[PDB]
Amino acid sequence: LHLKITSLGKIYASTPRYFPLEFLVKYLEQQVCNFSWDAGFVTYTMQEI
Amino acid sequence: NSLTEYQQLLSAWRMFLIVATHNADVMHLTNPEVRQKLFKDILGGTQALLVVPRVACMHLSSMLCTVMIILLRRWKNDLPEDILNSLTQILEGVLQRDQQLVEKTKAQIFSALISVLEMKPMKASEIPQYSQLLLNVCETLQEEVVSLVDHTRHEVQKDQRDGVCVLGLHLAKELCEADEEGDQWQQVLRKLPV
Repeated sequence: LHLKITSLGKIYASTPRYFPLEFLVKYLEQQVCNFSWDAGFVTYTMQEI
Repeated sequence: NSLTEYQQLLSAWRMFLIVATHNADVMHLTNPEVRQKLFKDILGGTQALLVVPRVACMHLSSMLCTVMIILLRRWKNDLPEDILNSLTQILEGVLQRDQQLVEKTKAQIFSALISVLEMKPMKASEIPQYSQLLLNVCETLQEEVVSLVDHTRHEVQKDQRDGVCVLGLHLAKELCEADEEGDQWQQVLRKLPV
């Protein structure tokens, strides 16, 4: 999922109307909560973009 | 089915307010409270009308736009954040529109936003969605500029393209003058080979 999100954000992060940063961040935080992943996910993936 | 009726009645209110502002004393149109009520109402009307996705709404909003423009020019000294957000959403809809019919609306909304910023010197921090605002300004600038480029190149409708060009230019100039650090401007120029 980090791979995929890194990819898509790497394409659309330049146009704020198709890269809902806040919604994406909240959704990734909720997903990390759901799957008990490393809390460093969201920061790492989003900074990678 | 009540379309033509409301249209003519709006033409009436328009001509009435126009002849009023031209001679405000004869109309007793000195009330800045009434002036601001009128300005805000005509603005919001242009907004709600220009929000409908699916030709009538176009012409109606265009009349409302000419009106609001002349009115703001005359009542500037009587004339903001919510207005900024509203003109933002309005320009957003004007962007999702087919170009060949939204030009004048874009120019109007732009001069409106310019008046909104010139009304009070504001830093980027007080501008809601300032990131998105400059983003859209850049998108429109890029598109229309490339267009005017091709138009001037094929010339191997003269003045209006250059007018809109200089307009967006001064617009972005002021927007950058609001962002002294350029960090957002930096992210922008990095996103676009303007």
